[PDB]
Amino acid sequence: MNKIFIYAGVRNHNSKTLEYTKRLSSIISSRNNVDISFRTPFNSELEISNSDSEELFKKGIDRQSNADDGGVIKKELLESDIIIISSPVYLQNVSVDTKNFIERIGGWSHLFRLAGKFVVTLDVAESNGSDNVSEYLRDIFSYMGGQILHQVSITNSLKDIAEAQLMEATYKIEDVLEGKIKYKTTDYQERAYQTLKLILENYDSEHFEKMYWEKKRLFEANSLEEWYYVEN
Amino acid sequence: MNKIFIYAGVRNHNSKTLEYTKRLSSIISSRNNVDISFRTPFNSELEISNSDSEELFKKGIDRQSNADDGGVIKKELLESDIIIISSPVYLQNVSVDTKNFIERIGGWSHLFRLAGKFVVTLDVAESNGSDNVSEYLRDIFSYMGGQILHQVSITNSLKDIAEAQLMEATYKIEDVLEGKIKYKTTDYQERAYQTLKLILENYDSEHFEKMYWEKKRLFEANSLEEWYYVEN
Repeated sequence: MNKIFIYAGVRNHNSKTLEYTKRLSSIISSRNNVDISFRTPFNSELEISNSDSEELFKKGIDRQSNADDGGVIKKELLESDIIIISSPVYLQNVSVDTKNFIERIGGWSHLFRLAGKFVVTLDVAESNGSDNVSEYLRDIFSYMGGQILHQVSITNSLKDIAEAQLMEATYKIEDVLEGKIKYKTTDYQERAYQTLKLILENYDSEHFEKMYWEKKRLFEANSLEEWYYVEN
Repeated sequence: MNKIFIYAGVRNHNSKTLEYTKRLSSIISSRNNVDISFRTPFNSELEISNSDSEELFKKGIDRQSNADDGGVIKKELLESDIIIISSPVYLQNVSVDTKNFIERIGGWSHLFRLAGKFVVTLDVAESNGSDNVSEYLRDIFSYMGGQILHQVSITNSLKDIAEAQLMEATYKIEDVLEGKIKYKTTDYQERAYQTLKLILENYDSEHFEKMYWEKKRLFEANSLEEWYYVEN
């Protein structure tokens, strides 16, 4: 059955971002039959990332996931068809917890584990101020392989269109639930794929990322999109 | 005597960012007689910011600093002459702890409490990619009133210039220690000051920020720089 994973990087219990994220979830579940896993720092524990690049990419070792909810969160992410990530926009950047969520899955940076998944982002600002949060979330999740289905940026100054914005996001999601949209890569993703291929190909046979690419047959494919449909 | 506050948003003890920040501190101390306070997530406790904008800005309510090291950090920042902020560049953004440090002093967003202080930023990327971390740190600390004295962005490439970069930062810092450089505002800061004045002007007579501006005489000044020199 259609599975949606939602993570809201919120720490303020009176969070407006949380309110809008719950509203979006409610709209989706009321109109469609789907399995939603809604996670936040209030119902999940993700210790602050303390990984080392060397061990992480070279050996693929995660010293924290088996200590908190990192393991279950990663599992739900991979099992999901649609991923919704929401973050407050405080001081023109993502929240501490949103950055932590991203760092905790940083070990997947060069593995395209989100390929085939549709990502919807929601960022909420209480004073606007021209930020590039939506662009940042787009870059991170697309580089990880996800297709950026839709992005919603809400502002308190334009809170009157928030409802319309959430309904629009729901419409985009329904297209996926109804099978009207299929996973397609962007040029940004294909270039990242070709770039990583050349680099990893030269790595040692014992390198974790290289072994992963060989096991998943990422080297043989002609493109990331082809790889997804031909072998995945 | 002269005081320097340093905060490195690092979670891994083998952090290259920590190594370079310690190196910069060592260089300065080996050439100058100053009081340096070096803080990190290892020796300082800063719970993830959970503030609510309404309560924070309208009533000045902060339910965290008097629970951890936030209070002492704020005190040291205000008594310091120079502030050094360092952050690893992971996933093209500041670290979780650097964003947290920034959010924990977010209550000062519209108060220019860093006016008169000189800020040096250090960001370190273990990969040679693209990011706007230095620009982000510049904007945040400048808006808070600090003068961006110098910025160092270290990147792991074929040409190692890290040492030269840190020495260059040391020379800038020494010019302040010797009193050769005095606090001067930028157009960006003066524009922010005039913009805020008009906004807070219409706020409620009991609004925490409006009252700060009234009691501090920020309203009866012609510019932020004038305010600093006439009052402070």
